[PDB]
Amino acid sequence: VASPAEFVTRFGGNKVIEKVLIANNGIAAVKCMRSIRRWSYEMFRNERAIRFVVMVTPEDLKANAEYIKMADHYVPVPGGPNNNNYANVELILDIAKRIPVQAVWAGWGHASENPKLPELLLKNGIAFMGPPSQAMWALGDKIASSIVAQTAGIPTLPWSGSGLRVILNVPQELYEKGYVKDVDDGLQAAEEVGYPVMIKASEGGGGKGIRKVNNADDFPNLFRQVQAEVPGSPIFVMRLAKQSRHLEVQILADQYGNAISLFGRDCSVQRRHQKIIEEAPATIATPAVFEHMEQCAVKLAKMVGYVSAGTVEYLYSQDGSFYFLELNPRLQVEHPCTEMVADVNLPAAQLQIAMGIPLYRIKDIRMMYGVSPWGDSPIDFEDSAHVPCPRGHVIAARITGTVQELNFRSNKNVWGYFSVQFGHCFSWGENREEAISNMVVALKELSIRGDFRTTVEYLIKLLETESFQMNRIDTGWLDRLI
Repeated sequence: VASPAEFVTRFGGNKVIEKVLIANNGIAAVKCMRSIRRWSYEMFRNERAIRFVVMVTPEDLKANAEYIKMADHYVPVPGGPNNNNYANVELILDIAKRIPVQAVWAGWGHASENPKLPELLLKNGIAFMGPPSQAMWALGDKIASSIVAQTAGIPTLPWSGSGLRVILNVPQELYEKGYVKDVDDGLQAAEEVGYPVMIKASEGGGGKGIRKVNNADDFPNLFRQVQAEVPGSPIFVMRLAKQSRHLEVQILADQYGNAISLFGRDCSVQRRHQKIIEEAPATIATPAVFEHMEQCAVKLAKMVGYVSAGTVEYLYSQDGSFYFLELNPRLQVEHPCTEMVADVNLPAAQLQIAMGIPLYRIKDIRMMYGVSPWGDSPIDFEDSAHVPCPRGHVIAARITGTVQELNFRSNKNVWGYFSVQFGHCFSWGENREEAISNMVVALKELSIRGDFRTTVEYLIKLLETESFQMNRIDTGWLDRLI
């Protein structure tokens, strides 16, 4: 194809996107540009075919943040906390309208989980490379998403909104039974479910507004803390589960009702609720149980009219039981785990979906389902469920300008980045053992650096432990290892 406009016609889309505004910074802004520009070179032999507009804070400009010079165009925005810049929906819209751009990519963090952003963009004829307003609330809000999950017949752990049920919508009166309007209704909910409990803000993102509660005397101040951490957000109470496996299903949906899973990720290796090690695929679950978890994830996405990328998170037990925990209405930082085993470029798929390209017209998806790479033949994703199989294994490891891309001479199958704080290394292998081995050697090469001496040791130690090698870990594993 000669241009984005020709691509849209040839591949059956309905919206020409030549310019995208990035409502983010750091690795997110860099990853979106790198992934899309690679796809653009493959399609148009011009990596700049889809132009990128970036938002620049005085802080990011003073730091000489790499995403600024990478961008085709940059826009200085007001400094300070993200509510004045990156997370300011009114500012994002104003810039989108002014250039103008044809789509917005929010990534992870900032305004990526604010349902007003796609709402205002749609009103102005601007696409959002993420779910529509409706689907983002009913699946992103924790109380509402658990009610949708229950409506779909997906199991959930005992919580303040247990028993509640009914394209779908959760009415405010039903929703209001699931939440704890005050500390007193909360104390009551905690007593019904039974201690130990979790007080959780439903609008909380990245582990914010969550408190572990062992007894009723501790409850009120812990409730007051959750209110203070995520102000304005409704609050719910849930049973604090036993040590389990934390699993994720990667979802991808177009604008036409087609939604698929891109296998799963195991994110059980956690330290103070922070995801430390991720793996793709999620080998711990029984193939039949994981297939069920995948179908539930697709049903749940289809029910609310979900579009773009999403993550369905589950708590899994050795019993073979699983419980819906939440839906992440955006791309995650650990998404390359999936990209590598599924051979799906996630930001490019988000772009194509926003251009109205059906899933069956995306080369990556066609290949995944074993059909012609350039054909227009519709795919029955339900009938070809056994057809996709992961290509090898990936291990992701959390490590502790603004973005330094870290290249390894020890391995061709390992890559990473360090941000300014934390970063991630990604190791592919033909199988799990082969992927852990490459990670160790890469972390050992990384160990030769000064700043990465102490930090990489505990990771090398955890990766070599018999429990990890034998995949006999759980959510409480790391926290008791120290």
